[PDB]
Amino acid sequence: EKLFTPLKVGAVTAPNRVFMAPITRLRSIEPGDIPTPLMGEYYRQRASAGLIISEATQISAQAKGYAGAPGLHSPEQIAAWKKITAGVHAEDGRIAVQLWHTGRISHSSIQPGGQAPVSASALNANTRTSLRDENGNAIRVDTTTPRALELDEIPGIVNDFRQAVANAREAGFDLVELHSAHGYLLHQFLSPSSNQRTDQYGGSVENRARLVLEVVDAVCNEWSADRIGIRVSPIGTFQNVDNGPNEEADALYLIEELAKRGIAYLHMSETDLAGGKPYSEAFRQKVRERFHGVIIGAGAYTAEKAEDLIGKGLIDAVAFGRDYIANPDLVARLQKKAELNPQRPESFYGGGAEGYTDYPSL
Ligand SMILES: Cc1cc2nc3c(=O)[nH]c(=O)nc-3n(C[C@H](O)[C@H](O)[C@H](O)COP(=O)(O)O)c2cc1C
Repeated sequence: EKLFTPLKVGAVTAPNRVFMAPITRLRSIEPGDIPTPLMGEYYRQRASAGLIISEATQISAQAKGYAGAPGLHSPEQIAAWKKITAGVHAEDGRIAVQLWHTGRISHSSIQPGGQAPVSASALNANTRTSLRDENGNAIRVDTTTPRALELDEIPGIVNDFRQAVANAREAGFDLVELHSAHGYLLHQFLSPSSNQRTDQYGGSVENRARLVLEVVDAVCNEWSADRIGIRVSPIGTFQNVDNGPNEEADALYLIEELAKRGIAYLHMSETDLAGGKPYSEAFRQKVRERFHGVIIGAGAYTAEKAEDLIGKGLIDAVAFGRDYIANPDLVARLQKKAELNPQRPESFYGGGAEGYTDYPSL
């Protein structure tokens, strides 16, 4: 077994390879999109993870697409996250913040000024997002058609990622994960399906990857490359965003570019909850010979599959989502081959402590 051995992840050393995937839970305070002490308890319970990766967190108010998702742009958000990371560190854990801009997976009612959300192009996502009703309960609502960003608005988006990384470092996070997956803003630019621009930010793969690489460079300069990870979902379809007709070649272009920056890790979300074709081992080997940081795999993994791929020299760590929702001591359970707590999906999104902090350890 290698799952219970240490791994150097940029500037941090994880004691095991069992990571907590980023999981949106929609329990923040409104107004202000403020993290809470309840969220702090939830993360502290999971501090034995080799690395915790937080729920997706807004870089700015414009970044918001889901009612109840936290931000990392305001003074009050910084102060609340500082308490949360201090609690994880008091339990000897490590925590990364996942930073996003939702782009077109959003609704005008939760944008600044009630305006349409932004994207690469003025194309509706044709999906839903999560709002709150008048009683504070999570509800699903069709996405609003976005406005295409003007060329002169792109530097501001880059700066918003940079600023959020400055804030994250101050807030005590160990690493930052850029959310470049699942059809959110960075992925909206990467994918030809969602990006019909004819300027330097659309068309060729070089142009489609331009924004995400500008963001990577800005955040490495703000902090250090060994503090930066990135999550991609570059093979298959996620939230109606496919990866275009040359997905493998385009993914390998992006990964070779990322490798040049010496970033801490590449986190691959391999399939959504409905599943799909597995990554081929040939593709995994092409990724591995191009990237020389840590590779994290995710998407309906088992411990056995993680061991197999770590033993083949193809990935370094696994991130578990739903098993981490339900098992605060997932590491110990996998080590001991114990049963896993029964999951309660009704309480994944929204609500309070029930189905959040009430799953027991062994
Ligand atoms: C309730 C829920 C919320 C999620 N929120 C995020 C998120 O904030 N960021 C992200 O990149 N992926 C998110 N995901 C995907 C998970 O990180 C993970 O990749 C996925 O759950 C598949 O892995 P699993 O079979 O281990 O659960 C979410 C998944 C679920 C079920």
